Amino acid sequence: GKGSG
Amino acid sequence: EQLKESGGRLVAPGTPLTLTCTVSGFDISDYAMIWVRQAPGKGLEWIGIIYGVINDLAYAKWAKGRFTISRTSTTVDLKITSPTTEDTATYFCARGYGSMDGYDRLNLWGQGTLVTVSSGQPKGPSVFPLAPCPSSTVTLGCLVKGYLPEPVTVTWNSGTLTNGVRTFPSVRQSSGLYSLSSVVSVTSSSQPVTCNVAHPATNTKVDKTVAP
Amino acid sequence: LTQTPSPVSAAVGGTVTISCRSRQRVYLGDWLSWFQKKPGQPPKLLIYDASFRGDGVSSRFSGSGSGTHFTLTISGVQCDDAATYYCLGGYYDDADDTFGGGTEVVVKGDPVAPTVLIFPPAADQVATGTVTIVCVANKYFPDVTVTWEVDGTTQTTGIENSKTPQNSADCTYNLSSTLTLTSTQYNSHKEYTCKVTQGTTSVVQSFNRGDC
Repeated sequence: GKGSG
Repeated sequence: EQLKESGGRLVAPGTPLTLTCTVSGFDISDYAMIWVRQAPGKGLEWIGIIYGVINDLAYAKWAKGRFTISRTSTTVDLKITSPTTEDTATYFCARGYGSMDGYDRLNLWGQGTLVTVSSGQPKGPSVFPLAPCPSSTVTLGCLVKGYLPEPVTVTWNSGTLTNGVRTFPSVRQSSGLYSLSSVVSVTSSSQPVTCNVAHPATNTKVDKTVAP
Repeated sequence: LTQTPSPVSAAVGGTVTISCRSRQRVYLGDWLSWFQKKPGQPPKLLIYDASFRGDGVSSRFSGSGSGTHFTLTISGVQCDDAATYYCLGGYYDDADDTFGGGTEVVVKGDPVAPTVLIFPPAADQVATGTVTIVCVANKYFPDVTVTWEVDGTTQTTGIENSKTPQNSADCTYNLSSTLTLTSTQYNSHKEYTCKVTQGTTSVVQSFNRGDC
């Protein structure tokens, strides 16, 4: 899961 | 569901300031919270995000250390570490949808709070009545002059008189102070018309009855 | 981000399309949101994910595009659409999220010549050593220019103008124009004149100090 990147 | 910003005020440059966004009607841990600002006469500017649904945080690439963002259970905060005049702006917080994939859909916003960065001191307004020098209706007003910081609020007859009221955008003097006027058109009576001025920053409340 | 330059003009009931261009591809090719922004009001989400309309947002608003090129289209334009419009680019990294420069939409409704009023400084204002004369141009369209005259002489300094946003019902503006003088200047002259020009039309309002 990348979230905020 | 509601967002309310608070904390805006007049600060000297370099003096740290923390803004607060208080949440109601939903849970922060199911969303993400975003800070945005707008300096007077300029565009919207993305500042940073803090997630609740996942545990993540990001500042705009240009932040470089100018801001701190943290959460409580019912608030998110924004600290301006060393404020400059460039940080004079209206600050908004917004709720976005969130997941592992990031955020989206900023469909809820607070009303904003005003940060004013200057070396000056808060100052109450002076209020002057506005009246013409043989008609069915008449326009009267109030000039609200020499105050700092923004805003002031103007009402007429304690909020009962609302039709025909025109309040103008404020103007920043070269002195750094602000001024505005508000006018109201009424069916010319023997009746007294009174404007009600409040300046929350100096706890100032002035009433002026205007003659025709 | 690059948006259609301000201002942009559209007639009531007409159709306007504004565009947004990003150097980088937005997240999943379509992370782009559209916001309405009016002074003293928070951003309002119109479109998210390039083409999806926010809850309770009029079907008159629609968006499209992919990658780096995007549009917002407003059809059946109303005076209530008079605002600045911002696009927001979302990217893989939140830190890259950025607003466009904003596109001001001016809505062209029925032309109205202004109602002009002039207010002499109140007595208590003269006592302070400084006076502010107020001229007001109410309920007009299109834009106007203001000229001040003191005993016939065009004034060159001491003038401040503040224009309200367009009225959400009839697209008209309100304007206040102030002339600031020292009490000595004010008492050394007789005729004070506010001249508001709209195209080839002028509306002039005056008073004579002494009749006050």
